Amino acid sequence: ARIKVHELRNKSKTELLAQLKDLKAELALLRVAKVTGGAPNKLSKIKVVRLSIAQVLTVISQKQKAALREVYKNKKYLPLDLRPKKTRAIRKRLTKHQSSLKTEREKKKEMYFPLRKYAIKV
Amino acid sequence: GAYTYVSELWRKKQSDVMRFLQRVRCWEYRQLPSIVRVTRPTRPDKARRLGYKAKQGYVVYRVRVKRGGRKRPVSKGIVYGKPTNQGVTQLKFQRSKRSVAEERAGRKLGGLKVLNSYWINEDSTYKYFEVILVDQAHAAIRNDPRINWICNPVHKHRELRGLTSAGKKYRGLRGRGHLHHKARPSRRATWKRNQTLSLRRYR
Amino acid sequence: PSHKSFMIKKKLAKKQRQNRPIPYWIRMRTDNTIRYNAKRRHWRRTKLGF
Amino acid sequence: IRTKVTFHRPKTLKKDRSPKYPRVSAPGRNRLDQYAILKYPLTTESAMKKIEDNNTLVFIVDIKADKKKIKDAVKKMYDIQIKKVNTLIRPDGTKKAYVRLTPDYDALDVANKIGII
Amino acid sequence: NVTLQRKKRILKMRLKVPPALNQFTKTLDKNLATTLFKMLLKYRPEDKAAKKERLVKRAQAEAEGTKKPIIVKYGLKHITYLIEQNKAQLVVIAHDVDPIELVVWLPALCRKMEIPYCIVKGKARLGSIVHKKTASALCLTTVKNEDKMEF
RNA sequence: AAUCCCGUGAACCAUCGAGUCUUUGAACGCAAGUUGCGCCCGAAGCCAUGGCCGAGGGCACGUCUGCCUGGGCGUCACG
RNA sequence: GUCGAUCCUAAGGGUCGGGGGAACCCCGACAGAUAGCGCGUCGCGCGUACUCCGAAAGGGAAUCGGGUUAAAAUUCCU
RNA sequence: GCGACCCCAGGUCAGGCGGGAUUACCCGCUGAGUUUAAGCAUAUCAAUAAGCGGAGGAAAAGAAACUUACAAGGAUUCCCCUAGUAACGGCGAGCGAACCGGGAACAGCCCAGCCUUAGAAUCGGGCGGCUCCGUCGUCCGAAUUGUAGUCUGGAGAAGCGU
Ligand SMILES: [K+]
Ligand SMILES: [K+]
Ligand SMILES: [K+]
Ligand SMILES: [K+]
Ligand SMILES: [K+]
Ligand SMILES: [K+]
Ligand SMILES: [K+]
Ligand SMILES: [Mg+2]
Ligand SMILES: [Mg+2]
Ligand SMILES: [Mg+2]
Ligand SMILES: [Mg+2]
Ligand SMILES: [Mg+2]
Ligand SMILES: [Mg+2]
Ligand SMILES: [Mg+2]
Ligand SMILES: [Mg+2]
Ligand SMILES: [Mg+2]
Ligand SMILES: [Mg+2]
Ligand SMILES: [Mg+2]
Ligand SMILES: [Mg+2]
Ligand SMILES: [Mg+2]
Ligand SMILES: [Mg+2]
Ligand SMILES: [Mg+2]
Ligand SMILES: [Mg+2]
Ligand SMILES: [Mg+2]
Ligand SMILES: [Mg+2]
Ligand SMILES: [Mg+2]
Ligand SMILES: [Mg+2]
Ligand SMILES: [Mg+2]
Ligand SMILES: [Mg+2]
Ligand SMILES: [Mg+2]
Ligand SMILES: [Mg+2]
Ligand SMILES: [Mg+2]
Ligand SMILES: [Mg+2]
Ligand SMILES: [Mg+2]
Ligand SMILES: [Mg+2]
Ligand SMILES: [Mg+2]
Ligand SMILES: [Mg+2]
Ligand SMILES: [Mg+2]
Ligand SMILES: [Mg+2]
Ligand SMILES: [Mg+2]
Ligand SMILES: [Mg+2]
Repeated sequence: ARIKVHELRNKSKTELLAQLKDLKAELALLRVAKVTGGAPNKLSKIKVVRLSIAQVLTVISQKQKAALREVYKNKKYLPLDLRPKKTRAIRKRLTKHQSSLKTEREKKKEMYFPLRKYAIKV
Repeated sequence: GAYTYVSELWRKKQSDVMRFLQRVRCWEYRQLPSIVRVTRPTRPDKARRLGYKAKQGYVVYRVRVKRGGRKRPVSKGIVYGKPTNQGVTQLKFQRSKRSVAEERAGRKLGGLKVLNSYWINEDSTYKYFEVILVDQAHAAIRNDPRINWICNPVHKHRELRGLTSAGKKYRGLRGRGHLHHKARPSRRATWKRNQTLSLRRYR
Repeated sequence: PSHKSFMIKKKLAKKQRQNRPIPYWIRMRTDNTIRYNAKRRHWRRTKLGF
Repeated sequence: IRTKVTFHRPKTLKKDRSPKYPRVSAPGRNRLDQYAILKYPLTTESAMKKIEDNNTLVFIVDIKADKKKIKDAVKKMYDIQIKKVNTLIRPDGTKKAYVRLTPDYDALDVANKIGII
Repeated sequence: NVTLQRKKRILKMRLKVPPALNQFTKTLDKNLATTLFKMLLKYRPEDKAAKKERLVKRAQAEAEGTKKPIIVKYGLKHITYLIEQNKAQLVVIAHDVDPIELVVWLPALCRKMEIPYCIVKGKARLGSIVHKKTASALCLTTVKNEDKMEF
């Protein structure tokens, strides 16, 4: 009957484009009917077809993005669109390892004289 | 250990050797723009005791600042006010020429962090400083535990908030006790605290 | 005037669209307080200022 | 030796960009395809008279579409050749295109296929 | 840039040069410089590739169950230490160190320590001996016994 | 509206992690009372290596590291 | 494509570098390795620091009759 | 002429950084007058408003070139008190802190310089692998006009042994 998203994800890339082409052509006819005094029932189909086009485009874009992220997986430099967004300030932060770097004497102090667990007898 | 010889030589600024070298350098600086990148510090011994390290990420710039006081920037030297405020000349800027040199470099070099600066030369018209700046984004700096503190956001534009070595001097923070107590934690913070009218619940 | 920029003509087009009565079915909604269009503009009474 | 007293900056080699990563992962989708360009035909009485009097089809088109793209959109959409295209921006901010077909094609026949007549 | 560097050269010779700076114009003679530099080439420090090559020969030697090298000493900080400790037998100073304050005092230190010194032309030439772009000065703590007469 | 009801499932529902996100604006090819005036790359398609066509993108300034191409007898060395 | 804007420059405006300035800002090609162009096929030659903005009355490539609408035309039709 | 180095220039060269917005609190600069003095000029209003900049969840300050004169306290900040006090002031109008003491909290540290010279032991980038905020290998660079270690006065280096 209507478009089911989980069924779209099982289609191939060519099929999605073919279905997208058909949906746009169908929507064009409905637009003509809207200006030629089309029946009220046919005018309600515009909303349904608009939803279908968006769903097909969403599936196509999601598959395309997913494949691209796999191609650049384990690469040093990624396209800016695929890099994490987060916030500007968070991206400029020192990494976790860098923030914890210390001089050799500071390292030795931690090993030689760390805080000890102790208690006072009552 | 050669730095002590260099440092002690620079303590004799009125000797013939230093007067000649400074005279030639002073001419050379006058012909170049007011802010110039230098390949290496003119005073490596002085630079490294202020934090400079000969590694990628550290850069040195020479800054030229005009000498003298601060004429009040008022049109035609006219002040609309009582005589106590009618002075126009013989007025002095509260910040020092060293601070101005750091600010000039900091504003121009927005992508770098100002670390410190030092005097290198002067004439009757201009005063010359070298400003040490750090590229906080460079990996060598970010992996160095002794300098990577400057990569943190709290240290943005230290020179424009008076947080450099020169900044502490003109804020009155070089010193403590009865002669400098009003300067901490800040002069305006001290004023606001002392002006506060504390109205407790049970009073 | 007849000589007009694209930007100005676009702004004038939007103002014309906004200068209409409210749909009648708006006043029949549940908990409706919109009585009429309070931002109606007449070319001769109030000027657009640009 | 130099025969010119004016010093000129010597020519130096310039390389073309060879980025290690693309700034955009993939090209953007076409936002002005045939369906986007041709929104819907105009079915006003004035527009209808031009179907037979002038063999012209009146379309409402995307404001960002130029005559070159309108001509190609009509070719792909209805498989017809155009003699000339005249465009104007209506007072409501939309763009109208007067599309005159060549004598080899009949606008009235094409209009029936569209479904306006 | 060209104009300033040419005016800089002129200005230096127009003004009176104090003796401490004028002593650097009296560089070693060309004929003797070649002989000195030829000897230095026989005591070049090992290269990066050569340095790695010996360290792998030692690792295998350590797994399978020796002489002190004789090479030129470079680095102003290290040379100054050798001069003060009186372990330097010859100090070679570049005449074109900028800033000159780095080495303007070296001749006085060598004279006070009774260590022979020479001023040669080219810090780049000295650097090439030690596989560096430039070298302010070079030092020889001891030469090989086979050529202690010409030295 | 044979859109949806013992359910891949209604909702002007809640929530968010996938995805889309026009023209602008610090606004960045140059401009602007202009949808004005440039240059470069280029998928797909198509006509016989070239030609047309063209989705889409790129070209601001300062600055750091590295790199390439250069200038000056600035300091030298060797022919 | 033919009417204009668009192009050109005017009084002038906005600017690089440089010089000032705590900074907002000031001066404005004046402290300077210009822009590039031409001809061959990447090389030679030339090369005086703005390829900027600034006119719907200045300068300026090209459209004329006849017909046509309730309302458009030197723009639609012939 | 061929090379090294130096300084500088060009690049849509490879990969990065910066601008702007927000106002309650925070940091720096700049800076009035109304007003009060029963007039008014110093003063006061005020080291304030307005102006120009820069940050963070806090900021700033901070491990004594201090307080004190005692039987001595011991980085900074904050609260109470000191106190409307010492002091300043046409000694007029007015103005005005600090130490001690009691509490909230509590934390200390890193460099520069003589000291690897039997080995720049340091770091970045390109490429590759892995257990991928990193690590290993290799290559090209940075750096001797000095990277990394050791040391920071409370110490410390060196030698000796517990
Ligand atoms: K005033
Ligand atoms: K007064
Ligand atoms: K223009
Ligand atoms: K004109
Ligand atoms: K004229
Ligand atoms: K005609
Ligand atoms: K590596
Ligand atoms: Mg460097
Ligand atoms: Mg009127
Ligand atoms: Mg108004
Ligand atoms: Mg038109
Ligand atoms: Mg722009
Ligand atoms: Mg535009
Ligand atoms: Mg004309
Ligand atoms: Mg003019
Ligand atoms: Mg201006
Ligand atoms: Mg400028
Ligand atoms: Mg000129
Ligand atoms: Mg020129
Ligand atoms: Mg022009
Ligand atoms: Mg113009
Ligand atoms: Mg005209
Ligand atoms: Mg008319
Ligand atoms: Mg690039
Ligand atoms: Mg009064
Ligand atoms: Mg009164
Ligand atoms: Mg009065
Ligand atoms: Mg204010
Ligand atoms: Mg800001
Ligand atoms: Mg924030
Ligand atoms: Mg807190
Ligand atoms: Mg802080
Ligand atoms: Mg201390
Ligand atoms: Mg205390
Ligand atoms: Mg009392
Ligand atoms: Mg007061
Ligand atoms: Mg206090
Ligand atoms: Mg207390
Ligand atoms: Mg060391
Ligand atoms: Mg020890
Ligand atoms: Mg010890």
